[PDB]
Amino acid sequence: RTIVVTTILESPYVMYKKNHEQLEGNERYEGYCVDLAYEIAKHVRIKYKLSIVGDGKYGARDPETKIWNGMVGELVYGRADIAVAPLTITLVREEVIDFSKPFMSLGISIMIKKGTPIESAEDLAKQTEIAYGTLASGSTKEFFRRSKIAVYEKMWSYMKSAEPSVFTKTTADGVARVRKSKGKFAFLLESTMNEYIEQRKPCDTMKVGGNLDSKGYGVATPKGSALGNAVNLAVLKLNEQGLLDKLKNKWWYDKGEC
Amino acid sequence: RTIVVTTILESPYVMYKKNHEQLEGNERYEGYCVDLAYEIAKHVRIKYKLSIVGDGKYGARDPETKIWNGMVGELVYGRADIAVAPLTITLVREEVIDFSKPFMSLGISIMIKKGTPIESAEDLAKQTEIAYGTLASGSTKEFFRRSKIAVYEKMWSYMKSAEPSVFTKTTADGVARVRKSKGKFAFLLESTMNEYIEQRKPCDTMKVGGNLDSKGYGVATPKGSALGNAVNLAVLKLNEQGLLDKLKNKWWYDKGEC
Ligand SMILES: N[C@@H](Cn1oc(=O)[nH]c1=O)C(=O)O
Ligand SMILES: N[C@@H](Cn1oc(=O)[nH]c1=O)C(=O)O
Ligand SMILES: [Zn+2]
Ligand SMILES: [Zn+2]
Repeated sequence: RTIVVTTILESPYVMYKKNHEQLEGNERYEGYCVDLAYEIAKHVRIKYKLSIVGDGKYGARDPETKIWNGMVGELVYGRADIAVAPLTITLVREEVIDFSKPFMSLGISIMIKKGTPIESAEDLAKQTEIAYGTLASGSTKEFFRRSKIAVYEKMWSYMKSAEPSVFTKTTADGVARVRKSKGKFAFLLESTMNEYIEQRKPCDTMKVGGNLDSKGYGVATPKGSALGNAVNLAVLKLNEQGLLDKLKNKWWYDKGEC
Repeated sequence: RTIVVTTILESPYVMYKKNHEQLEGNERYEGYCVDLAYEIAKHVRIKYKLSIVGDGKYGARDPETKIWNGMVGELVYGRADIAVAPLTITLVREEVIDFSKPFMSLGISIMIKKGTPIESAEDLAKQTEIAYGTLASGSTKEFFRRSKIAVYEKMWSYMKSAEPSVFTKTTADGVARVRKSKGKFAFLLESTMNEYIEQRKPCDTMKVGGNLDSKGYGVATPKGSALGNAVNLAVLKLNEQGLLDKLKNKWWYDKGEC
């Protein structure tokens, strides 16, 4: 009766509340996806427990082992009933899980330390002074790996062979690396995360240039799950009511710091 | 064996080629959705015939008669197998037809004649000198009708009661009305159409302010159609390959005039 909602600690989607160590269950967490899960469960009429994905990954398939990890794996192997997270709708995932229509639109983007002389991916690719990387095990990395577009192929060739690694285990690690690198590291990550960090102290980063692609996050459910239809209608309803907009403003901009 | 693809004459999605009167079948037409249909049919492996929707409507349900019109109706009553058009994914449509993940992201937007002293929906709502309207029978009208947000309720109250009508039968009619009204008419329409017209002679219109919402166009198929899954994967593939981007540039910007 209580459905398991897998998610991921990623600001400002899911974050520990100030005094989380004193709290239990869903009360431990707050953020955009916490509010979204709440609103969805209200419309779908279900009780639910939030579960931070053990491996802290979004979801990729190991090419030799064929096993899916991350939140995707939790749905594929039946350990979670739904994923409410900034989980990018991609072809390879759509082949193994279902997704609602997007609750958020976004694109890959470039984060720089303010003052870094970079305005575009083309700028990054043609030089080697400033290092650059992506999150490991996610859709941004796969974008570069899979691209057949010259600029992105070049970037991927550089990143894949870079030493030390330019692939971070979390978004937060990549941001920290941008902040501490005195302008010699730039981070490729989704515009949503980039825009959020731009609004937080110490206000030393910025998104530059246009997004590299155009895509969406969806609420995910096991292939053929009978929760799928209701979750999809719920997302559409929440969008048309203006609630998704309200939540984005709430967690990104209303308390912006920059 | 030959599937019927319903669509709509809407620039630059589907347009008559220069010498269409001399041509037959699919060759009569060109545009973004013509190219998209082609690419999709290639991936799904089907032969197809484009069919301009007889009533020239997107799709709404008559509240008394309960009948769906437009492209939606063509799918609901089994007269078309697929819709490849700028057809907005909405809750009420999702209840009766299926949609692919979005092939284009967009939002409601304001078109003005250059120089019109309007920058936002708030600007429109608080005054009566400049008239404003939407397409009849589409998702933009429904947005206003359905909103519970003060500014939009006010706008809807004004539009619903305005005399003469501010509701146009086509996008093209609303644009023409903006162009001929010396700044005394503004048109509410999707950002995609607005951005296209901004790039066409006589370059006398512009999009102003932010979009009012955030949504998408999907390729549509009858509820439970066995074409649905392949069409959805096809759209995702075309997006991830950069083809959708390439087509948007092709039909909007590559030959921009302004
Ligand atoms: N939403 C992404 C995870 N990730 O977040 C970023 O900012 N880049 C990236 O790959 C996914 O679902 O894989
Ligand atoms: N895509 C819209 C049709 N329409 O185009 C606009 O620009 N506004 C509007 O309502 C629909 O599917 O109803
Ligand atoms: Zn803590
Ligand atoms: Zn003609």
